[PDB]
Amino acid sequence: FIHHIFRGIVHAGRSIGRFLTG
Repeated sequence: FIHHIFRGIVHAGRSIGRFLTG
């Protein structure tokens, strides 16, 4: 549960950068 939340944050960050990049 706790570890899952941390992993979700990392994936969300990459997704945000992907849209910003292109």
